[PDB]
Amino acid sequence: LWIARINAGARQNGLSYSRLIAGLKKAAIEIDRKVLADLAVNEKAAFTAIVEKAKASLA
Amino acid sequence: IGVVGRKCGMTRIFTEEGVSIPVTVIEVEPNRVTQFKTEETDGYRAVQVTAGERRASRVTKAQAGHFAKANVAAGRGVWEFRLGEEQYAAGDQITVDLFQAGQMVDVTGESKGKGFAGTIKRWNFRGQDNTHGNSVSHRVPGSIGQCQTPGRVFKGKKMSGHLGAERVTVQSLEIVRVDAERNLLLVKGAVPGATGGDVIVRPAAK
Amino acid sequence: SRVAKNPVKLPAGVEIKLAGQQLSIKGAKGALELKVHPSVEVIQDSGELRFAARNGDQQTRAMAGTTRALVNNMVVGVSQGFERKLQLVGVGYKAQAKGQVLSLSLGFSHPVDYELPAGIVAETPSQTDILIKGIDKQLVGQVAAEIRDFRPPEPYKGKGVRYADEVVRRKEAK
Amino acid sequence: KTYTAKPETVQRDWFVVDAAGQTLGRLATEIARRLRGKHKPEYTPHVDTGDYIVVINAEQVRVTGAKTTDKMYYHHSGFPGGIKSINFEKLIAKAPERVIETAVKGMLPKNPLGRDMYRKLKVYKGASHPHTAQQPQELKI
Amino acid sequence: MKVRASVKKLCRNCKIIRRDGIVRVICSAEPRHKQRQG
RNA sequence: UGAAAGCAUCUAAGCGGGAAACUUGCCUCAAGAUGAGAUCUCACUGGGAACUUGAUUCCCCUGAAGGGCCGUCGAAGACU
RNA sequence: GUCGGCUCAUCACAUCCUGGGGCUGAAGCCGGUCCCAAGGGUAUGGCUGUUCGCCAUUUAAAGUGGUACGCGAGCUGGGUUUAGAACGUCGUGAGACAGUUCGGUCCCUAUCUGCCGUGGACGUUUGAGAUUUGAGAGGGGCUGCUCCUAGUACGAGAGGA
RNA sequence: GGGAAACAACCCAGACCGCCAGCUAAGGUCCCAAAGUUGUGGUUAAGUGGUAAACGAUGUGGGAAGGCUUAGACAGCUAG
Ligand SMILES: [Mg+2]
Ligand SMILES: [Mg+2]
Ligand SMILES: [Mg+2]
Ligand SMILES: [Mg+2]
Ligand SMILES: [Mg+2]
Ligand SMILES: [Mg+2]
Ligand SMILES: [Mg+2]
Ligand SMILES: [Mg+2]
Ligand SMILES: [Mg+2]
Ligand SMILES: [Mg+2]
Ligand SMILES: [Mg+2]
Ligand SMILES: [Mg+2]
Ligand SMILES: [Mg+2]
Ligand SMILES: [Mg+2]
Ligand SMILES: [Mg+2]
Ligand SMILES: [Mg+2]
Ligand SMILES: [Mg+2]
Ligand SMILES: [Mg+2]
Ligand SMILES: [Mg+2]
Ligand SMILES: [Mg+2]
Ligand SMILES: [Mg+2]
Ligand SMILES: [Mg+2]
Ligand SMILES: [Zn+2]
Repeated sequence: LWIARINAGARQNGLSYSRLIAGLKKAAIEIDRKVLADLAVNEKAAFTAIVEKAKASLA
Repeated sequence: IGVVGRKCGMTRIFTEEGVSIPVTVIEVEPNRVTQFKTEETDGYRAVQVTAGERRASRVTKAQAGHFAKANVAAGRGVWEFRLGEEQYAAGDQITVDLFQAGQMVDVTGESKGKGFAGTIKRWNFRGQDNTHGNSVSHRVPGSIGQCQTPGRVFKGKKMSGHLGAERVTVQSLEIVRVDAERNLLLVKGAVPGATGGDVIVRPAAK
Repeated sequence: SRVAKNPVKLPAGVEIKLAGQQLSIKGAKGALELKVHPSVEVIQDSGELRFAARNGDQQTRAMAGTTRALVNNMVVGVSQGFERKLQLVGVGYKAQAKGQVLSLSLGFSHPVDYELPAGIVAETPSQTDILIKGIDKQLVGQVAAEIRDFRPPEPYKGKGVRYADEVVRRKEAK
Repeated sequence: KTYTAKPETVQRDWFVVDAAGQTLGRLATEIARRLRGKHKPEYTPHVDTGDYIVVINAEQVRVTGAKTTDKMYYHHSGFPGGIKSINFEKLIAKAPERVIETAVKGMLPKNPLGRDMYRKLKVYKGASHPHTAQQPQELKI
Repeated sequence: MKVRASVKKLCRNCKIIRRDGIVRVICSAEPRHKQRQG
């Protein structure tokens, strides 16, 4: 359920789930999927900042 | 477009050659157009007629308003006929003159009801042995399925049940005589139902 | 494709209204329209047409040859006309044309009346000789086929409708 | 602790998709995923959090290969020998909306919620739809 | 028409043709050489 | 008709003919088709209070169109 | 719960008739073979427990299979496996034979699924009396003979579209 | 336990208990149904993929050779 919500939240930000997780490992972000899925629903500005941090890390 | 009559019984006509035609007499009291249904209003073309009479106490207020809109008297029933490019106005009298002697008609009626009928009468099942040891199974259906495969009875299996009292159409009956002075229609042969039953006479489909 | 590489020579008196892929050709006998396949290079430079393939796949290579053949059939059509000769063999086999209806007597118990379509005319110089004329080669061949369809030639006496150049196979009872 | 979408406070939008020229299966996956609400971070498996999808120009959907004459729709009437089959091509000519409706229904869950999500799909034959009061936003995939 | 698993040219006038995915042999000389489905 | 394959070729593009098979046409059922459709017509046009304020509850007045019970029955029917 | 019968079936197609065709050592009439086709149809008796088979007489045809060699909580009980008796044969005998033969108890009030009918409840967004569209489903779909065409086509004739 | 739709004996892996933490195995990543409608270069047109042989075939991709050939090759057309 977390992974599906993270997928939905990240695709609203131009990333798929798989690319976001790879980006969250390139930039050493250890926020887990339970907290990430809570941000994607309740704190969308915080989730957008994390997705941008993953997008920058990928390229 | 057809008419709504009552089956008045069966008789015969003797021709000058001596041939006896079995005829069903159908009294078609003039039919009153109650409502004309057009495409732009109801999705399809039809004419709604009524026939006979109904005492004012047995006519509900809604039906009375419906009849008063057409300015016709209440009938014993109300019927519809699908139409082509025909034009009718409420209050018109579709009498027995739309038919002419010699033409094919289809007569529709409610067949006589026989109640709960056994398979011998309802489906023409053969009887089993009346003797030679048959125990208590002389008129019973027999087998109703096969076995473990398919382990059930198929839908539509011919079984005992209610027979008759359903809408039947007899096709391609010749009009023998049209008696417009008595509103009578003589069709050769038999039509569904009992005497006094509502019948619909239409031009033949085939 | 030796056919698509062979340009079709436009004779004197044929106009064209080539608009995109909807080629059109006129003449002294009629006007015909062709919707060229969207993968075939058709262009006009002079009183002549040549065809090429936009992409050399295989279907386009065949498409170019068939388009060249079709357009040539168009050019010959509106300028000269197409004809198919049909012969009638057998006693009592007669064909008579009255305008747009062809009446055939082919040993049947009923009368064979064939309605020729628009653009096709049939003449019967003899009671046992039919002449279908038209500007579209496909329609002329189609109409001639249905007329021959009524009674195709038999192998034991040759009786029936046949093409003039058709080689009717013949045999006999052993 | 983990969020769940309450059925009482679900935001549902209306989208109109034009089926003209679209591959049936690839258009049906987008429709099915948006009827589920899988595009929403609020997605809950037991709640219908998805949008309403209006499909127009249903007869103009397309199938690749030889599937126009070869794709066969079967159903059984419950009567012995009652197997009935229709073409894609003849189903498009007869009930064009049924083609898109069938491809989405098989892509939805086969339970009360999946039948609820199906009720949000409106497929129409013409270029117009009756839900203009809902102001659907055009959704080109 | 002769319908067999192995269709082949029985003479020079026999022609191998594919029509709708079916290998066929038609002959302009002998109708007896017509084959299908090789 | 027609190339790929200068020919040929029912096929690749395109256009046909074609069977008691299929879809209709004939007959019957059919909106529980919960996607519960449509049409014509008819009926009902009062107050008060409260809580856990609105698609709420309770009290009095009102009881329509119509339906049913009951009866006389039926070529309708096991009971319906 | 077995063979066969009865009743009632349902499906396949590797089609018996009817329908559409290609080739024929297909003149015509009639055939042969193959392709397509499962809509409908597809004997009655004599003998035998028979399925079968042979025979008689029809029919357009008298299809081949699957369905617990379909169907005994539907019928039958002729056959087949009880207990009686007998013949032939085998065994000293008790007995036995997949040899024969005469006789010999066939239960069940249907809960569920299913099926055939027929109601009650609720819903369809105020309720109601009528009429109705048709998504869909089911039923039906067989065929002979005679005449005309025409004694024409075809054929030496015979015969014969 | 996970995969193989379902599926003792196949594949991965051997469950002491709890966790709304993370990484992997087999197997997977369009929807049902978690994860690439990922990227690059090809093949297939048969829904092959998503059941089968001898044998048959101008289906189509690649490769290495050979014969004839602008002293006219192959095919078509004319004439002997
Ligand atoms: Mg009765
Ligand atoms: Mg009997
Ligand atoms: Mg007894
Ligand atoms: Mg007894
Ligand atoms: Mg008795
Ligand atoms: Mg079962
Ligand atoms: Mg599931
Ligand atoms: Mg074909
Ligand atoms: Mg077959
Ligand atoms: Mg049969
Ligand atoms: Mg039919
Ligand atoms: Mg017998
Ligand atoms: Mg006797
Ligand atoms: Mg059995
Ligand atoms: Mg039993
Ligand atoms: Mg018993
Ligand atoms: Mg396991
Ligand atoms: Mg599993
Ligand atoms: Mg997913
Ligand atoms: Mg991709
Ligand atoms: Mg396969
Ligand atoms: Mg040469
Ligand atoms: Zn040959």
